[PDB]
Amino acid sequence: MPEESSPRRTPQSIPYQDLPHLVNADGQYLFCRYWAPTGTPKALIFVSHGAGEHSGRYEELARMLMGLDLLVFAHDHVGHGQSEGERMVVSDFHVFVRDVLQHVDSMQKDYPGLPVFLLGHSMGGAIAILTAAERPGHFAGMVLISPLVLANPESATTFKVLAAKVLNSVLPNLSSGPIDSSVLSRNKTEVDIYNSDPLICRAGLKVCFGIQLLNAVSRVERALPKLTVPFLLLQGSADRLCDSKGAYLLMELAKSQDKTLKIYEGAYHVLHKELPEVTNSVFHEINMWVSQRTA
Ligand SMILES: O=C1COc2ccc(C(=O)N3CCC(c4c[nH]c5ccc(Cl)cc45)CC3)cc2N1
Repeated sequence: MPEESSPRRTPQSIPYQDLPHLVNADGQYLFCRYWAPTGTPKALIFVSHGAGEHSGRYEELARMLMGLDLLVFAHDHVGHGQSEGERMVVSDFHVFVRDVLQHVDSMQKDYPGLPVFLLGHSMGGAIAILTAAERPGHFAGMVLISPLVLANPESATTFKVLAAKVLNSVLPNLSSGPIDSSVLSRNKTEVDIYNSDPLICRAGLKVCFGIQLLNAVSRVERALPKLTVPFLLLQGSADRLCDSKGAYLLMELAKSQDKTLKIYEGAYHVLHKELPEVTNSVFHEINMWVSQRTA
């Protein structure tokens, strides 16, 4: 008699049967999270995390949105957090977009007729832009927290050179240095939390993955005249990871009739984990923006 193989486990050895999950088109398990209100939801909202991090970092944002009677949902992108895949490897950046769309489609089956929003930070914001550009008119709105539109010009220059070197010869292990955690936030407690989280990949950026981030930037640029979705864009003026010039470019080039930019003067990259005055404002502004578009 043949026997069923041992239960499939996360990279942290937890059986997927014990966790909310979804199997993507490549047969990879994605770890999922849900925050549903007690009443009928007014809308759905997908939360899209950034490079090297995971969905558990959105707990407070998600609880605030759930408090507005939205059903919030997320997954860890392939190669991140509790989802499968070699760490911070992706065959093509579109895999992330495809997988968001599968999860959105699956949720809309369970909750039909509801509007759906996207919320993305950093690389997750590039994923949100490309997801909304692929399906014009499908999403009710998008919240972008320091989305990856333009990288830091120096990091882009250094990676375009490494991409050229790696694309010319066979160097599968070539990597750049790790992200300088001090530039994430002026809030030192949040920098220390980032450095203490075992689900965050703090290894050097692999050149293969950097090439996919360069692809995301190029694809976002081409997508902007196709972007019509309403959006709120939040950006720190002293962001060394996603250049503020990209936020101004998005405001100028997107076709969206409903587009708003808020600049946080002196703030670093992770606006939802910045100094309290900034973080409280970010949560309040997202609350107001979504409340106005779900009422
Ligand atoms: O809360 C947190 C924790 O720490 C993060 C690290 C990276 C990011 C993120 O998604 N990034 C996008 C990629 C960017 C980057 C670093 N080197 C590059 C070379 C080329 C290109 Cl196109 C982009 C890059 C860093 C920020 C989010 C966060 N947010």
